[PDB]
Amino acid sequence: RHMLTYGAPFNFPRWIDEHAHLLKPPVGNRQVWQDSDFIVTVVGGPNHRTDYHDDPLEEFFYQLRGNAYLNLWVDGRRERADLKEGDIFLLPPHVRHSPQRPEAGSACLVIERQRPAGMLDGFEWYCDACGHLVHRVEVQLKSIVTDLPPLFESFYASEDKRRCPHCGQVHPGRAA
Amino acid sequence: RHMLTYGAPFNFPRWIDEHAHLLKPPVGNRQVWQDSDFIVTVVGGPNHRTDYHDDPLEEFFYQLRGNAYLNLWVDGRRERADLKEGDIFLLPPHVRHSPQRPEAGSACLVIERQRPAGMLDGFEWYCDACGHLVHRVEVQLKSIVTDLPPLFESFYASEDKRRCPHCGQVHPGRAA
Ligand SMILES: N=C1C(C(=O)O)=CC=CO[C@H]1O
Ligand SMILES: N=C1C(C(=O)O)=CC=CO[C@H]1O
Ligand SMILES: [Fe+2]
Ligand SMILES: [Fe+2]
Ligand SMILES: [Fe+3]
Ligand SMILES: [Fe+3]
Ligand SMILES: [O-]
Ligand SMILES: [O-]
Repeated sequence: RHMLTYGAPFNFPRWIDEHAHLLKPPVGNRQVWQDSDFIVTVVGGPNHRTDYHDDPLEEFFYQLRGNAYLNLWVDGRRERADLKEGDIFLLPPHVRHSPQRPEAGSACLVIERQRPAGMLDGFEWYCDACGHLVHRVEVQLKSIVTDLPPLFESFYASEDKRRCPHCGQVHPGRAA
Repeated sequence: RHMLTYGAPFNFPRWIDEHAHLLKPPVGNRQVWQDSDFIVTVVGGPNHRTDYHDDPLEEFFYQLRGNAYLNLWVDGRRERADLKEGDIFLLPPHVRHSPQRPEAGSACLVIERQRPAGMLDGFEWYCDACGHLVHRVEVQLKSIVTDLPPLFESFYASEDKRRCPHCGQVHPGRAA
């Protein structure tokens, strides 16, 4: 049997307007369709964050409204990829990325794939003093809204998780 | 090693403008990045076509400029999904769809996944008189620009492939 499981086409700019109040703290983002293989999200702002995501699959970005940027590790060095309003970008698997979204009213279309069982996501923090990895957690990712907060929260709550194994500096946690 | 395999972010509306001359007959569409798992295409117009695509994976559409529509089979009946300017839409696997793009200067972002070996695409034509399937070809799809034309062309060239097995009507081929 063949039906439109994810419903009919609809106007995207009006959808974003109607969901603006989720596109800001404390929720910040909203998945468009549920139970699909393509995970299609709109991400708003402001939001800053200190974690780097290690995604085993690609991520597509289209910065529809306002500006944002990705903090990256590429070739072993910190780098910044700007997502200016109107930019698209395709992130290869496993490139560590920390999205920074300073602007209220911004909106970024992000498209990712459901990860199959056994294909784990990583979330990493790095030492601001020496660049060493401080902590990494791997998760079988099923839902961004519900599987990521307890993970981030347990990092911020633990001086041990935040302690750099190389230089001893305790990572600040949330605001950095 | 981690590098930006698909390059830096770039402005999408300017990209579309610079490629407009491919976004019209006879080429009509243009893939954004090569060798990626996400196949990201912009599709222009005008183009009409008589084949229905049976994609084993989902397809995402965002009709950025102008209007288009999909002829579908849903629940056993012909249906039309309009892609009005600004619409997004997620097509479930295996829903038969025939994109119609009447407008010059239109532009639709379409995102699909590379199919793994063994996961075949289908291209089907149906009888305008009785609705029966006339012909189906399955392909291991590697490149839309190069694997689809010889397939369509061999249908248009064969009265036998075009002959409805139920009512005997010969399908018109290209213009229908
Ligand atoms: N890239 C993602 C972000 C973001 O702010 O860009 C938030 C939630 C969607 O998917 C992420 O991997
Ligand atoms: N949907 C597709 C189309 C289209 O015109 O919509 C053309 C080439 C890209 O991917 C197709 O499956
Ligand atoms: Fe350190
Ligand atoms: Fe027929
Ligand atoms: Fe990510
Ligand atoms: Fe298709
Ligand atoms: O991310
Ligand atoms: O298609």
